[PDB]
Amino acid sequence: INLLSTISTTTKTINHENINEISKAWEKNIALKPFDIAHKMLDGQIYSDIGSRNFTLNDKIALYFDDFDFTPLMIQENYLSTRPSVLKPGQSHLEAVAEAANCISLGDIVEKKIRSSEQLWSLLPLHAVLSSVYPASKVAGHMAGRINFTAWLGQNSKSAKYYRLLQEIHYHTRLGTSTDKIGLRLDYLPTFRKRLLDPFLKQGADAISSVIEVMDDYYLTKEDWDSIMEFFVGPDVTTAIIKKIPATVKSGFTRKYN
Amino acid sequence: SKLAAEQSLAQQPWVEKYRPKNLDEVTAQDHAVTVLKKTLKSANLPHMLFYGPPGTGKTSTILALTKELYGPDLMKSRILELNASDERGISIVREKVKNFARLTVSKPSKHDLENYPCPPYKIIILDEADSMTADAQSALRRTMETYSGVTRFCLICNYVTRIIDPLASRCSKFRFKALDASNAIDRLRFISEQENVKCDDGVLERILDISAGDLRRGITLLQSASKGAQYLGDGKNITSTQVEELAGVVPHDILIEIVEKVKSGDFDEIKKYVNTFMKSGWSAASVVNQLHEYYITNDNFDTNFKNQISWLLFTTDSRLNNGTNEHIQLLNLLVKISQL
Amino acid sequence: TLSLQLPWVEKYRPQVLSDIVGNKETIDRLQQIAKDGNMPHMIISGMPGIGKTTSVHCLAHELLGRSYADGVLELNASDDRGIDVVRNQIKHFAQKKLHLPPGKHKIVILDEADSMTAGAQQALRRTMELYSNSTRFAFACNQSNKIIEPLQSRCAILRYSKLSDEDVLKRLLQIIKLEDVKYTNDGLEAIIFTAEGDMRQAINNLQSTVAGHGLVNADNVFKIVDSPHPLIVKKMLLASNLEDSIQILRTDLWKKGYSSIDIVTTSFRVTKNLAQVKESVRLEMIKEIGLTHMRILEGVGTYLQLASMLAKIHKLNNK
Amino acid sequence: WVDKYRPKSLNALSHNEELTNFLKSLSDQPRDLPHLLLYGPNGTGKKTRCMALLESIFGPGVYRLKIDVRQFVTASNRKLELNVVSSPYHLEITPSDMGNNDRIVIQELLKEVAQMERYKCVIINEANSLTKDAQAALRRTMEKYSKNIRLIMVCDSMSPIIAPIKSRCLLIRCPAPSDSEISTILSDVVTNERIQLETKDILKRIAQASNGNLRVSLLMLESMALNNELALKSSSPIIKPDWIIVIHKLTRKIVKERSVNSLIECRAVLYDLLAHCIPANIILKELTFSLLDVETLNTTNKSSIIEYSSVFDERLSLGNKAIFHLEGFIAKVMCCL
Amino acid sequence: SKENLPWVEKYRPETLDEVYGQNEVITTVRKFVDEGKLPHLLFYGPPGTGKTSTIVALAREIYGKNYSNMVLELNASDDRGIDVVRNQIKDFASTRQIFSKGFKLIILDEADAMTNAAQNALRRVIERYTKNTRFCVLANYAHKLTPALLSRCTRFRFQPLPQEAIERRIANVLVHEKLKLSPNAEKALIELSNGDMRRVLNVLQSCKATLDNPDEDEISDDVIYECCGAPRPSDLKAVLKSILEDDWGTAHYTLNKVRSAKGLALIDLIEGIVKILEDYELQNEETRVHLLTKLADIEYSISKGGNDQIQGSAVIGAIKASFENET
Amino acid sequence: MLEAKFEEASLFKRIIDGFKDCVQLVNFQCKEDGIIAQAVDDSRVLLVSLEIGVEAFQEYRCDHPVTLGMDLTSLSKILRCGNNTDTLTLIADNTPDSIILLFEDTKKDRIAEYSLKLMDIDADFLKIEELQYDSTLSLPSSEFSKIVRDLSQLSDSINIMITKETIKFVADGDIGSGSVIIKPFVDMEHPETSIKLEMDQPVDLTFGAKYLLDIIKGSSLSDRVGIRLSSEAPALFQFDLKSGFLQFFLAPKFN
DNA sequence: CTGTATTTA
DNA sequence: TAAATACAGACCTAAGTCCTTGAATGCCGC
DNA sequence: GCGGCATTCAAGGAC
Ligand SMILES: Nc1ncnc2c1ncn2[C@@H]1O[C@H](COP(=O)(O)OP(=O)(O)OP(O)(O)=S)[C@@H](O)[C@H]1O
Ligand SMILES: Nc1ncnc2c1ncn2[C@@H]1O[C@H](COP(=O)(O)OP(=O)(O)OP(O)(O)=S)[C@@H](O)[C@H]1O
Ligand SMILES: Nc1ncnc2c1ncn2[C@@H]1O[C@H](COP(=O)(O)OP(=O)(O)O)[C@@H](O)[C@H]1O
Ligand SMILES: Nc1ncnc2c1ncn2[C@@H]1O[C@H](COP(=O)(O)OP(=O)(O)O)[C@@H](O)[C@H]1O
Ligand SMILES: [Mg+2]
Ligand SMILES: [Mg+2]
Ligand SMILES: [Mg+2]
Repeated sequence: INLLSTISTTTKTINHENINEISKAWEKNIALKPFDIAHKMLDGQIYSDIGSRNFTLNDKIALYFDDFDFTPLMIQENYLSTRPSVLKPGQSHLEAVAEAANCISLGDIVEKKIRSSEQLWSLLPLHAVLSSVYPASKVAGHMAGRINFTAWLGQNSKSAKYYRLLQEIHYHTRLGTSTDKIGLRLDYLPTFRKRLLDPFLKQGADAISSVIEVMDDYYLTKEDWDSIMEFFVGPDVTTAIIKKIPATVKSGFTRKYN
Repeated sequence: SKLAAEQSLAQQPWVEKYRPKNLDEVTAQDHAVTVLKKTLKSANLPHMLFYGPPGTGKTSTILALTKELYGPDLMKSRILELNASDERGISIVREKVKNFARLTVSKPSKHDLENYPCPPYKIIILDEADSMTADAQSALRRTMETYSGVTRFCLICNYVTRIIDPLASRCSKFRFKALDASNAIDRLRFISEQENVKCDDGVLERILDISAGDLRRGITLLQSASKGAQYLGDGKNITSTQVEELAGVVPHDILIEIVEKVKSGDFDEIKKYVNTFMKSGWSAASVVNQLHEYYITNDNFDTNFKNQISWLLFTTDSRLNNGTNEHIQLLNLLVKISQL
Repeated sequence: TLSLQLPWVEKYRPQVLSDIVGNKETIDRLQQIAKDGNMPHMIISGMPGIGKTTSVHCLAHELLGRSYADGVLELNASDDRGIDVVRNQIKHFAQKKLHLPPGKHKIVILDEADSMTAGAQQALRRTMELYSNSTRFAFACNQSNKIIEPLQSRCAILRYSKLSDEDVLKRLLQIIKLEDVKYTNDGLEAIIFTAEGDMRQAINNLQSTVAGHGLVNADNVFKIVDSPHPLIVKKMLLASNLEDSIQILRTDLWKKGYSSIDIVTTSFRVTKNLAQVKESVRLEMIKEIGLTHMRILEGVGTYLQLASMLAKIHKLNNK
Repeated sequence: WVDKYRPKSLNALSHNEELTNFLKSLSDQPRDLPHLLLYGPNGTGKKTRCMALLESIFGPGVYRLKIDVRQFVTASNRKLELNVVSSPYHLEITPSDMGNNDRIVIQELLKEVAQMERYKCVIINEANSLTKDAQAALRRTMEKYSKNIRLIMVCDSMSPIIAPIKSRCLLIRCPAPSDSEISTILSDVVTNERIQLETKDILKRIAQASNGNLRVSLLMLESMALNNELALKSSSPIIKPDWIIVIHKLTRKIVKERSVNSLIECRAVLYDLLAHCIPANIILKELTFSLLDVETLNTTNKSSIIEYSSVFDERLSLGNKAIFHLEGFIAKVMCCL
Repeated sequence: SKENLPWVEKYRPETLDEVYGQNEVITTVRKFVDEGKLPHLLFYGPPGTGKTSTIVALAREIYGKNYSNMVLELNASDDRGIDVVRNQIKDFASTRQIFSKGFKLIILDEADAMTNAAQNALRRVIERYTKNTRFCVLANYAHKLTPALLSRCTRFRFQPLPQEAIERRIANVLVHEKLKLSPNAEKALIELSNGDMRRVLNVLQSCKATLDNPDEDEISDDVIYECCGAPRPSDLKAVLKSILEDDWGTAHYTLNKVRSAKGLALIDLIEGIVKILEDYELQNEETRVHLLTKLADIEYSISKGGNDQIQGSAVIGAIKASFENET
Repeated sequence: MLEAKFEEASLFKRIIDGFKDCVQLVNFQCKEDGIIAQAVDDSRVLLVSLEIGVEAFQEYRCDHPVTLGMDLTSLSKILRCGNNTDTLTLIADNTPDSIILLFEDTKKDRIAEYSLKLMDIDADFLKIEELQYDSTLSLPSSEFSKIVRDLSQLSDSINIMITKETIKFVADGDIGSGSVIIKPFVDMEHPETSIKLEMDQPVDLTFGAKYLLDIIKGSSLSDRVGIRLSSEAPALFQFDLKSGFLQFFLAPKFN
């Protein structure tokens, strides 16, 4: 309505003849959502000669700068899940993804140098091309499946929570371990599982006293015992092992702790 | 008082026990201490920027200069020493440093004028200026040029490049030279005689050779050797081999075995020997340095081999400087120079 | 000396919409709006020195006549960007009673509107909505993206573009005619060339050249006003042989006092906006210039790093 | 049995006799003692040696330690919580439990013990995680207060330690115990703990499965005693920590199939490994060393793999996002093969 | 007394006739302030080229001996904020002078540090209050200034001082002090300056202190070199010559002995060698590419520390490998 | 050695509170005839010139001229450490450094010794202004402060107009306008209430509001203030003290 | 992009 | 039940300073 | 004893 009111003052009639200059001077320059940014950045037509002439590199940097907090994360998440259309003659998908990941590593180094001391924020344009534009250009093409949102935030939060839990466990057991956090995680835990959980599986409900004694020797707790079993992965995942333990044993152990 | 201080110095490590107190105790940095002594008779100290390798004695030199200038009484009233352990952001530089520079110099007493020159300016020492942010450095830049009448600024750093160009332009640049055997053998000999360190002929020179232009590390090495010899009580002299054993220097036979493994051997044997070698916990930098010395010094390899070995050693040293895993870098070095 | 005279930017600042040589379409739209009244809410955007502040000032003057003093609230948005300002002063001016002609409205000018804080920008929406029948808002900014989308939703959008060489030349010739200045065609071409579509910069350069040398000739203009810095850098990267690029870097840039950080930033900007070479070459060149810029920003900035930049770019161009 | 049978003095140490003699020499005069930096392979027992050195310098009450809680404020007005191990003669600080706020806990608290104080020992555990700003802050603090505060920094690698820090303290290397010495300690442990061995050689094999680590050796022995019910036979299986098997499966997947579809699975494995309190440098080291052990590859592949591992180790040391570099390393490895 | 200040501050120019190096700028500025047309100035240039000195001399010439009161001088050591702009700069521009009648002057020294918001608020203050006050922006770097602020001021690019002007300044200093300089020593002094008079004055006072005598002697190239620690040209060519044709062992020994005889720095020799080879006529560009890349990487690695002997051998090997392509 | 002994300790506090907001740093020049001080605002819009003669001091001894560079934000706190019934003593050694302030009670026995570190202000302050003005008026300080604080709310600019036996303060802002008109009258029943005016030429010029609010903060010293205006000249706001005076040379706005 | 909510065919 | 299009998935932390901005603290005035 | 205003500081955001 505002456009109609402003333009009709001079051009009493608006037609198909002048619509190009009407739209070109009234384009909605809004910051695209990170999903649309990832979709546009991973478009194989954009990096073609016609696309490069139309959508120049400055537009690519502006697209990155529309949301510079999530564009590198999305690009790193879903650059290896696109079917390429700009592969050089004699280059496979694996080579392009490897070069893209190398540029991703360079972009991450630049980002660390930016978001650290000395506040090298003038390097932001560099982080525009190293993290997003170049890796997308290496593996540009069509979207194979769906553009998944970056999972690095969730894994980071999970790792931080697990690190906090490990910090509590290590500071509880420091009286006996005299070993660092990583040293207790890598080596102490595969033995702690066998000292605590294995007797429940192999002896029934009569091994509660031994486990309680072992845990009180290292000042271990019920919440600490629950957190210990959540650290193991791979062939040793306790998410189903505890459920296989009879509920009577768990109730007796909880009563003994209480 | 003085007796308590002398006792405390006597019960302190040799690094601080023999810290220079006067400008004469600075042995090798003659070109800087000459200017510092000449400006003592005058009162035209400029802004100074000390830079050089660690352990060359910039902090000791500036402390001795400030002592000789102000005396033990005004040393605590006309000196503002800010280290790398203090907050030095923009707010700190604008508030504390600027207010101190704006303040007038403290009035010296009657005893100070009779024995010390007592210049009408005060000194703000800013040790380890590398960690200072560049905008704080610009605040320092414009602080050091308007109040120069009553305050003198002395930056001390390890890498001159970390300081902005205009700041290095306003301050007179003093480069502290690497303290190798030639210019520090006198100081090491004096220190050894002051502690009755009975050593062999080529021990102190070997100590400075392993030091690689660092008198602090050489002093610590001599101290450790002295304690090791005094514990034994055998009454013999410290040997060079005993010095390099506890200095982290790989023995010559192990180095020779490494050379044979690189020369003749495939990837598997080299990897096995590196895996066994890292068990002894040798420092990677020392191993790379010893490989460099052996390869460059020995005149049996072709020049084209020498170019590539030098470049590979440089690359590995640069990678190891930035907090990398020693075993991986050493294995990469050995494999890359094995294909040569 | 006792006093100075008004600069030609201010002395010959247009006071009517006809004296502006900017975009003909938007200027005619503004003239029609002023003639008819009922000025709508607007944001004018563009590059510095093309006639954005002047256009809105003359529009407000022509629209309000003698009532400009009590009907125009002109505030530099960067000067007053607090939400409290919008809450109190702008609101009070909006609710202020004023008997105006039946086609004229009170005008709120917000100069440098791109610097307003988010809080004031959001608070302005209901202020402009509830008093839209007696108070009108005209924003003047350089970047429309800095203004929130709802704020742009309620107003006309006027994208000013770079002035053509003909309009700048016509305004310059009018100024010379009104000032009686000795000039040369080459001098005016040089002034336009170093103006880069900024009328204010062209006028300032012309006035400074007249005050310093008296004759507007190409030699004098290039003596007092240096050629555009990005063009030397653009010539430097686009050299065919490494020797020529090193020579330009040594003579035109390094020996003339240009700092290393300025050189690397200019190279980054030129390669970003370059179009002669392909996309992959441009991205790889930006990679190398960014690596060198990372090296410079640590204080390693010397001539050797820039020489390495040019050598590595020429290796890249060497297939 | 990692703490049940552990030496408490210098005379109770049972390997590296030259190192024990050097410690005794350094502890003969404890008042004239420089700052110490104990470096060597992880799991060697250098913390036990520093504790024994402290027990030699002071009375036997050094091991009677307590855990206290201290609250600090950073530049963002945050409440950083530090758990500190204290003793009536020394205290231990581990700045590795937080992020970039190490310098803070470095500068203030040490001043607090430097201004309160013939000396009180300070043990910086895991000095590798110390940020360069924290090391710079420690640089002058180590020299200004040398008559009241002495540092004993324990690290597994001096590569991240800056040069001034190295020069300002004496350096002591702790070589990993030999397989014979590790076997002797294992024999003593199994004799005291009543563990049945049909042949001694089993213990020896544990040493060859520990790569010189004593902590790993004892914990693996404890892992072995529970499957075999306190009696170890000739073919007792070697129990590896779960992350080792995960990494080994990752190497098998890498050497078996090479594509972006497998790259996604490797990404998932890396995310799972990283989310469970495991450093990226250790992941890279173990992954590269298991990749090198694959007999299918030739020397041309192994040289490229080790070159990429070193390059991406440099990236990771200069980076902050672990996956952002681990994925690149695995992608380049897939490219090489 | 002025005898107490260092030579860097003792010899600060007080009038526009003592500001050497810049001629096309100084005469234009003098004409601007004599004819009255003084626009808003932007002095962009390297450190020590004489921007603050010339603006102070201009303000002294315009206002007299009471410069320190009629001119508002804001700098990086100040708050440089947006609120400080809004209050101080606006009040100074809007009000009149307390001591005399005339336009006012605001010198924003080192205004590259100024925040983007501050410059955004300032770009309207300069344009509005332009009939009674002027703005002068001094900057070492121009990229830190927004283009809108960049286009409101007349730009003067301060160039590094050429041979004749800095030579004249050293002549003035040797007139003021009971000092003499050797011609070759003066040439080396100019070469080691890179257009920075601050460096020249600092090292000149340093060698005056170094002379150790009451100054009946002359300062030769030896005094300058042993005071500033720069390599001699003779040692530079000797090191390069030993690297170029002599044997690896002999070249390494020569470099070590040159660098340890006078305690020279590797970076200084590297920069001297880069400067020296810049005149070498090379048939192809691949050798130059390799030389530049390897030397720049070596310099960057030196700027962070490491093994010094390894770095020197790396320089030797890089030069030899680069020139091995010149066959 | 400078040694000054005041009659009342609150008189110096009242003097310093006048400079508290408009001035940061001052250079006290101490001579045999009294203490002089001149300062310029951070924005360099107003100039403060204080002179206190030897009459205000119960005791005075100045062997040689002394320069005392000091910060007001600390001296205000130091003087606030005294009492209403105390006496103040300024001590400075031969070399100017760390001025000492002594508070002594006359009813009881108490010693309050405070120190202030001096600062070196390089800019000298010795200029004196002696020029005839177009108009010289005198009005009670309380009334002038009331008008200033009343009209400062309307706008940030206050215009003063002196016309034939008419004194006008105009303040036009965004919320409205205001005008206060006074006539010079002589009050025989109380002399400190009357308003005097001697004009040579009509004056009309505008000041900033906040600087006027800062100057009127000196009304706690004298009950009557003199205001001197001239064309193209700074305005002189003078509070006359018992031994000397305090004058603000405040600069108008460009038209 | 897949996937889903909404509108119109 | 299909076309036809909109259009939603998701929000990070340490860090450095500057800026805003609400709200509490602090003081003076009455 | 409130009433009002000014100052300061902490929380979030931006680069
Ligand atoms: N030139 C010297 N003459 C005599 N002793 C020296 C000299 N240089 C270093 N030392 C010794 O080394 C100790 C340490 O010197 P420092 O001045 O701290 O070294 P540095 O230059 O400050 O290195 P940093 O602090 O890491 S930058 C001194 O206390 C002396 O014992
Ligand atoms: N052209 C010149 N003529 C004479 N002396 C000069 C000249 N340029 C610099 N100097 C000397 O160098 C000193 C410092 O110069 P400044 O003008 O302060 O440096 P600058 O040009 O402002 O650059 P900065 O301060 O790093 S932004 C002066 O006090 C002079 O002694
Ligand atoms: N189209 C134009 N015609 C005439 N003069 C112009 C034009 N554009 C800019 N100017 C000159 O530039 C000066 C200020 O320009 P201004 O409109 O403030 O720039 P901006 O558009 O960046 O706000 C004015 O004095 C005016 O004379
Ligand atoms: N001299 C020794 N004899 C026997 N066991 C030792 C000796 N020194 C250390 N250990 C073993 O090492 C374990 C402690 O290792 P620790 O010091 O935490 O590893 P790290 O050296 O990585 O810090 C103890 O459980 C102890 O059994
Ligand atoms: Mg030091
Ligand atoms: Mg404008
Ligand atoms: Mg300057």
